[PDB]
Amino acid sequence: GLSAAQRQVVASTWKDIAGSDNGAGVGKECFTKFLSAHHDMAAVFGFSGASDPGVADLGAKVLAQIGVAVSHLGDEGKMVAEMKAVGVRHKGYGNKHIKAEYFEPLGASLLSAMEHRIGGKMNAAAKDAWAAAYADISGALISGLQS
Ligand code: HEM
Repeated sequence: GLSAAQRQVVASTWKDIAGSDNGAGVGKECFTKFLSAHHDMAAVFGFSGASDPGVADLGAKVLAQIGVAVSHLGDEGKMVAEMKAVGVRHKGYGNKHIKAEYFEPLGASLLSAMEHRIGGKMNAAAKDAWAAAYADISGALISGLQS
């Protein structure tokens, strides 16, 4: 759902997470560590492994879309409609068997990459606001994927 305080914490820490590369470095770290930890997930993405060039490319696109979702957080119906559309496109991505269960371990890796970039700015309040935001953003994508 996200409270106004949680929307405000994610909107303000996104400025630091985005940096000067629109979160591309965070995206690269997230998917590289995720695929190094679960080699079994490389086939779901259609990648050869964690060092496939496609990992850094996908990481930049995922984090750029989270930046769009963050700018629309004040209108939930807008944010979920656009994330559902992203989700509908995932029916035809990677192996065409992307499952909802895969999104929760990916969330842990995203939060970790975010904290690695902004350090202490990713305090307990920021981690809770971003876990709440990642739950809504991925939840809406999963809804498009299962539609
Ligand atoms: C573990 C779950 C996920 C899997 C397996 C997955 C897989 C993929 C794959 C394989 C592509 C490349 C498409 C191509 O070849 O053209 C893709 C694109 C994309 N993914 Fe995901 N994805 C996942 C999670 C996410 C998340 C959390 C977001 C949330 C913002 C996201 C956003 C996107 C975006 C924006 C694109 C670019 C193309 C588009 O807009 O549809 N993905 N994803």
